[PDB]
Amino acid sequence: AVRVSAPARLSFTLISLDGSSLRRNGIAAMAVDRPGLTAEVREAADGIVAVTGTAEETARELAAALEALRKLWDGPAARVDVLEALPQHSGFGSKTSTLLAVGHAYGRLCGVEPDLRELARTLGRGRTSGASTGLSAYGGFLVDGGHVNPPDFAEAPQKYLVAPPKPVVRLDFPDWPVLVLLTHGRHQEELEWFHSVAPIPAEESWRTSHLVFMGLAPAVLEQDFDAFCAAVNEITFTGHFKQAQIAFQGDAVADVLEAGRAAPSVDAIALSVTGPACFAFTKRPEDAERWAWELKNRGLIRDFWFTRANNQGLATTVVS
Amino acid sequence: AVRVSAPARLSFTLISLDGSSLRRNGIAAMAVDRPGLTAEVREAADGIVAVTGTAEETARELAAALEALRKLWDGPAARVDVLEALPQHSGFGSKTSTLLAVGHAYGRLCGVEPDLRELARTLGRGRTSGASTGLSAYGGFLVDGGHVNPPDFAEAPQKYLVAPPKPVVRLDFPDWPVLVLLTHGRHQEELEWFHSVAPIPAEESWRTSHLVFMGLAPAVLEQDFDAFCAAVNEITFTGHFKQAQIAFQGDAVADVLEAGRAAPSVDAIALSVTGPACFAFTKRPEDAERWAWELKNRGLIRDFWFTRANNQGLATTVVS
Ligand SMILES: O=P(O)(O)OC[C@H]1O[C@H](OP(=O)(O)OP(=O)(O)O)[C@H](O)[C@@H]1O
Ligand SMILES: O=P(O)(O)OC[C@H]1O[C@H](OP(=O)(O)OP(=O)(O)O)[C@H](O)[C@@H]1O
Ligand SMILES: [Cl-]
Ligand SMILES: [Cl-]
Ligand code: NA
Ligand code: NA
Repeated sequence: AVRVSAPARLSFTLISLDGSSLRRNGIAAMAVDRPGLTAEVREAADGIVAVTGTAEETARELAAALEALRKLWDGPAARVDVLEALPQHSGFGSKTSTLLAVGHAYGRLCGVEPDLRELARTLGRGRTSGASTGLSAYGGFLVDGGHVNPPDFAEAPQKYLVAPPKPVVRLDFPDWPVLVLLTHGRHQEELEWFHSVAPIPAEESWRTSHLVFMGLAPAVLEQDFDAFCAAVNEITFTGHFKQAQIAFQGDAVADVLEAGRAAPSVDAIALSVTGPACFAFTKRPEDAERWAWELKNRGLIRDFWFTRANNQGLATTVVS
Repeated sequence: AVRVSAPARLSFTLISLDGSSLRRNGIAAMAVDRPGLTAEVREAADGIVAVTGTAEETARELAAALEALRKLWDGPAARVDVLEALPQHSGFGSKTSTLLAVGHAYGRLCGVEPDLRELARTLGRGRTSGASTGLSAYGGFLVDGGHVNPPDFAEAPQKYLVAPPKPVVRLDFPDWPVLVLLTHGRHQEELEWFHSVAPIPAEESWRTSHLVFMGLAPAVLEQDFDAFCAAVNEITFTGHFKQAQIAFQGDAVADVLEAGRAAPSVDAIALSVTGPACFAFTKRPEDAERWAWELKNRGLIRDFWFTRANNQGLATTVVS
């Protein structure tokens, strides 16, 4: 049995979504320990693939992947037990991350030492984002540079959409705690919404790159907490595309974001994609704990925990 | 004797120079083999420091640095022979690069294995740019994230100005040739000019970050030659601050840039800082050679050569 552990992906924002930029997409993101993945891959005695833990959507994709990889690497039929599943469609990058974790695990069970980028590609993942792919096996803080726009992009709708973008920035995240918040956000509809908001104005695409590459990244690099928070907040309460994500989601997340900005125990707060997960940074975590406990009791958030960044990516060890 | 070789620094552009951005400065740059530095540091028998090769400006700073480092590391008086000096104030980053090269060399002569960032700082270098500091001992292609703007930046003139910025992006440069061009550019006056052009509009600061981080860098990362050139050109013929550098310099460089854009054997061209050095990229270097030879004969450029990127930084070896 191979026992794989992997961090969740928290996303800051999408970058280039205008009708005239050289490239499209591009994502700033970081990895954290909780919520985490823990799965155990081993030989199925009867010779039939199996998947335990996790919801039906990923459960089938897990099986399809393991069926695929079986004949790819000529390995055995494998049972995987997801002991700790990453919350699905909650803004944690669960599908990409689990698939790569289990995939890498099934590889180690065989002989192979797979490349996660080509594995992601094999399994149909990372056709918009390199975030979760990058964050497996590097962890930390990264920004991928998206995809090159073809000559006939002046028209767009290619923003909606194989080749998973490599990280153009990749840094260790400082030893700062991260407060995770489960809001009452929900998870067609958005396909329609996406076309109503995008393509965004060029100025904003540019500005987002500015806040990501000349705000977030240098501050992470230099371990400047104040500078880091100033950039996280400016993205959250000001990022054109982020605002659209927030506004669409509604009061359920907006109230929590606003409360964090108000709260003096919270130095910055963010939404991860659209999914209910928000996250926050604080130099007074003891005060923040009490604030989030207060929020959870009142029923404005479902849950909260502190975690820390993962600067490794996934990790495997052989057990029995 | 320690024999040190170091690459030149070619600069693409300065990034954030507006009155309201989170950070200021920020520089995209690459390292090349020619023009290069080659120096040899050894013990001065008579016990008096000495500097041969190079112009009077760096010659004294070389000595001051070696005097400084002598009592810092309690080492011997050292003679340095600059066998191949980097052209001074020509847009090659000669001062920073030589100082760090010779400094690192004098260190190896002693016992120490110096950090180039703290060495740069010790020698008063890299108070605007991390370009040449970064490019010593990493080489390749990098972008530094500048400096954090203080609360009282709304007013500016802090854009003119110790802590040398670390590289937020650092990548191997692909195996593409680089055509270097010595134009008839010249090298107070610009101190005045700088205040007339800066601070630049915010939109442009943002846009420059966009072309650097979502243009240059991903293309370098993915080794996409067409994408790379599209971004280099957009910076050169469109970069607000770059245009100001070009326009100020005048016909001497402008004519060469325009000729490269016209020339079908040149896929992209750039100015390095303001200094006479321009550089260009081509997928038909054989045709480009003939174009530059033609230019040099007519007297529109002083000289030209092809070189390639350095992906190491400086290098030392012990000789006698
Ligand atoms: O390949 P990744 O970097 O993970 O991201 C790809 C997509 O998945 C994300 O959803 P979410 O964060 O909810 O993850 P999940 O849908 O897989 O649960 C988000 O909607 C991205 O567009
Ligand atoms: O510390 P660096 O990254 O080298 O760059 C610092 C400064 O030096 C450069 O001049 P130039 O490229 O002409 O080099 P030189 O003046 O040292 O010759 C340029 O004017 C930069 O503002
Ligand atoms: Cl804690
Ligand atoms: Cl060549
Ligand atoms: Na707050
Ligand atoms: Na051309």
